[PDB]
Amino acid sequence: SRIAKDVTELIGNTPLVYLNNVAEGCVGRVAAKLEMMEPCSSVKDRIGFSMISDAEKKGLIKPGESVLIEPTSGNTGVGLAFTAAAKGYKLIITMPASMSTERRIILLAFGVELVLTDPAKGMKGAIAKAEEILAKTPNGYMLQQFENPANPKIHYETTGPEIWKGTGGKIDGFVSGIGTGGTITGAGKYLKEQNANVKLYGVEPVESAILSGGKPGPHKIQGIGAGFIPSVLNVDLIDEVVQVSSDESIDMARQLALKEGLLVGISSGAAAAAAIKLAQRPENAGKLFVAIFPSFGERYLSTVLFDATRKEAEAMTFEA
Amino acid sequence: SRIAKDVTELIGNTPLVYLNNVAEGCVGRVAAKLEMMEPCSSVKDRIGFSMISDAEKKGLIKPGESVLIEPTSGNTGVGLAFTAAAKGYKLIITMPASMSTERRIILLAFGVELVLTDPAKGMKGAIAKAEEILAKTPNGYMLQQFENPANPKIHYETTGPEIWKGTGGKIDGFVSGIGTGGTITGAGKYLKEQNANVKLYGVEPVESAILSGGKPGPHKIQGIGAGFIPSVLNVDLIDEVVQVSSDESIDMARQLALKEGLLVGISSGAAAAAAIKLAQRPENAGKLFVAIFPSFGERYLSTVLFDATRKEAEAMTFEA
Amino acid sequence: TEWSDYVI
Amino acid sequence: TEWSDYVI
Ligand SMILES: *Cc1c(COP(=O)(O)O)cnc(C)c1O
Ligand SMILES: *Cc1c(COP(=O)(O)O)cnc(C)c1O
Repeated sequence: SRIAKDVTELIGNTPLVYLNNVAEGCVGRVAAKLEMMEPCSSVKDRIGFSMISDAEKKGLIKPGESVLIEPTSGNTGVGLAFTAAAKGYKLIITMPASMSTERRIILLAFGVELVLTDPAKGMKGAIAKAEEILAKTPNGYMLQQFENPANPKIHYETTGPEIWKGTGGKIDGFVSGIGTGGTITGAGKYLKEQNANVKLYGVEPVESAILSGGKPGPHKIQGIGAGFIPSVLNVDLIDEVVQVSSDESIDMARQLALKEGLLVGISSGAAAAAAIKLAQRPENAGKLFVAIFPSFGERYLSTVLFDATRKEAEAMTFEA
Repeated sequence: SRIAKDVTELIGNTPLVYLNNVAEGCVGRVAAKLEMMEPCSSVKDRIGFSMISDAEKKGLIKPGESVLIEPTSGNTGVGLAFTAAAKGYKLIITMPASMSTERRIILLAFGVELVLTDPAKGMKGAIAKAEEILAKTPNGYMLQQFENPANPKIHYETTGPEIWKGTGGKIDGFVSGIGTGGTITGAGKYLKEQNANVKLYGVEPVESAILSGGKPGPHKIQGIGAGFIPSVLNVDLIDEVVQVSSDESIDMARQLALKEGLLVGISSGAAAAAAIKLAQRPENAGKLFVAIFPSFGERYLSTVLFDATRKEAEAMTFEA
Repeated sequence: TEWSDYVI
Repeated sequence: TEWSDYVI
């Protein structure tokens, strides 16, 4: 072994683990790619670095000169943040003021310059403020995770290979929750090049299943269901779109912790749920499905993912 | 690569990273052992498993038969929890009701049977309730991290080796914050057997520096400063006891995030601070110091570690 | 108000 | 009251 030059060399190479008791009834086999083990708990630690790095290399940005700007009340904020911190880049993040406190404490801790927007305008308002800021900023540079090719390209260079080599090339299906689409599109493309028979299953909210003809709407599965088809997503690579409800995902996420000792985010419950359904299809007996667990569940303690246990925790008094 | 049978095979083997801009002024070199990258963010994921596993092997416990009991409002609760969950053991945890909500939401999420005790009796009250419960429980089994040899033994088997092999055997000093002492004692002993010249530096709170003749007292560096010398700690292995204040640790922890992109717990700021001081001693020019970063800073969002950024986050309104 | 409150 | 409020 060796010592990392810096935190950025710690990104990727996340572990693969088999789902045991939650996968009851499966004739197929399900392995989870724990992106929750990234330096900052999520898969965005990958694109956070990639998008920055790709700009540097293309000479588009210089530390302490360029001002990174990006609208996101999600994991991309953190990914970029910790990476900007290590590399010495000023980062500005926009997000609806709605987004709970805890989610700001973290970006601030990294020296992020936070700009909250009208909570009623959602991400649409955040995006505006971001471009408005871009216009105002001399050396401003917006990353645009849904447009930026460095997003899927990193998954094609790391995530995909990692899975291929980690499963021994035996992977039959790749289950991925679709947010920007960078993961399913990048990693998917690679796996497909290794084995054309590798099926890619995209996962979206039954409440906002737009890739299935559905109309966009609100759901609770943070991390996915953008309510629109991202530029980086390559729908042609998707072999099947599986839909999961917020409730399913939440129940699964909860089973993953209780039965597997895996404290995952709700979107992980989504992929886990889908992956398992697929693994239960008789024709898939013997097949290896790798589902991606995008984030660790501890960052979502305030969210609905823990409403039950949370109310229980507050309602409990001490025993003498 | 291969696929983990279960989450427990994901424990250990944490990365080593160099501290760059926070180590300004050092003639020595400091590498941080990121235990924050454990499946559940802390070093206790190691002893959580070890103590369980060692009992199973010694035939002292059987899943679904034995009832694990342990008093702890710290990371040991989580470590044991996720491991008990995966292995199928009922776990009972005792801790002062004082301990913030978030710290319960997590144990509950793992199916832990939480028992809060008089917040005024601190851990002393938690320990009582625990033994009281042990007395009542037929197949009860208390782990006792401060007494249990499986605690340091795991660090001697994994943590230590990992460091030795990760530093190329070039490690000159090992800086460890002392809570139970299992890490510094287990890993320390091993490193010493590899090279008798490897110096071990223990870190304790200036506010509760008992290993330095100090009287026990209250500090904010969660994870260390137990206010008493644990059984598992082998003070004879310690080459020097470095003291750090809560403020130092907090400032360092904050610098680690802003300058290094490392969101660490306050106890990590402690070791980081100590390690750096040592690295700045002229006689140590060229030396490699490995400091342990026990936990990830996101689990401490409510604590004093983020009071500054936290108040700032709540005080900020939205921009139109 | 078209729901655009996603967390990505 | 001897401070025993440690988090380990
Ligand atoms: C980004 C993200 C996803 C989806 O990944 P994409 O690569 O964007 O498709 C899922 N869950 C969480 C928590 C995410 O942050
Ligand atoms: C347990 C712990 C420590 C100290 O490690 P020991 O092996 O107990 O000496 C430090 N920081 C945190 C956050 C811990 O949980």
